[PDB]
Amino acid sequence: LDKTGIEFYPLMDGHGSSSCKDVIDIGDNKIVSLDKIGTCYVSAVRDGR
Amino acid sequence: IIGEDKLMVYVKTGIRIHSSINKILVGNEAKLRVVGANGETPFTYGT
Amino acid sequence: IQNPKTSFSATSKTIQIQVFFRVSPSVLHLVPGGHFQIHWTGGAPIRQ
Amino acid sequence: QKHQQQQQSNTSPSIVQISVHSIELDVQDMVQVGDSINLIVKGFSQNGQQFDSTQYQYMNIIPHIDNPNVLSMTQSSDSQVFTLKGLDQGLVTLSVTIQNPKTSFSATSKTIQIQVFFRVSPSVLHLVPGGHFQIHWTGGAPIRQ
Amino acid sequence: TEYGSSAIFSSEVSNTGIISSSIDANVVTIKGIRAGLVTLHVYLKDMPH
Repeated sequence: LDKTGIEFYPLMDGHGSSSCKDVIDIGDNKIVSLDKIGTCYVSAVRDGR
Repeated sequence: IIGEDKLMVYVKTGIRIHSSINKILVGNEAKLRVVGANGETPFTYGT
Repeated sequence: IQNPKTSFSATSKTIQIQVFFRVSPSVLHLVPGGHFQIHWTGGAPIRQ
Repeated sequence: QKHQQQQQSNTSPSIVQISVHSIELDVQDMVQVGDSINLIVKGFSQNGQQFDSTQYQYMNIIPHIDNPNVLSMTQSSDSQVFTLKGLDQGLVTLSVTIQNPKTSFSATSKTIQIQVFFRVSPSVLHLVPGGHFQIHWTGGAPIRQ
Repeated sequence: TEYGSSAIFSSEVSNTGIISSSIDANVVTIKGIRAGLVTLHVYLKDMPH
């Protein structure tokens, strides 16, 4: 999923509960977990689609 | 026009040998390479 | 547009809106007799 | 109807892009053995606007060199500026990468190259008529001369 | 005889999509993706001379 034109977007809850920034980071075609217990949701988009 | 952008292309003559070492023990090896006389590495000419 | 009492709908024509480029690499180094193809990103890739 | 394109709103807004996406390197391609030159690292946005020097204190700046034995580098008292120094004659390839320390996203410059910078041998020759020779020479720019 | 934990390697590929590379310990493995010529470059990351 490293391939040029793939895109990654963390998805927040409509109640604002999932501050995904407090649970993971996403950069350099990597995922990283942080200091805290939780759940994150993410979309893999491609070519703006 | 919906944009301009500008690639700078440098084109750079002779050849030289390159190694990071020029001593070897009996039984040891060293890998040698070519580099261009301006500094052209096998990344840019090796193909 | 949909009718919230009969479920009947009408739709517009489709229209296209345009939003308003870069090169890669911005610097290249070659030896005489070397070949390359320029890459680029953005602009309007369905009209440009 | 005909001039309507030019009527701007005098209560002018501000626009802030939130996010370095390209890098320029501002430096000379030649330095003398034993002397120094400066390098300035210009980081730009997705929309080609430069960042101001006051934002570079928040950037993870990583320089890249192939031959540090011919051309050495240090960073200055400004995070945006580096000091280069030539050590022996030759050629060296240089670039710089900048990364976001909050998101791990990075951008890199173009590669550039920098040269570091003649006598005859023998200085005296003796021959007989009908004798032949070829002159030799040392030091300078043997890739540019 | 032993390189220590500081001996981090990097690799670059002068014609992308002819091959892919992957490093593990002190071994670079590569795979063919398209026909052609390429230079693979490999260096000690934090001493790139």
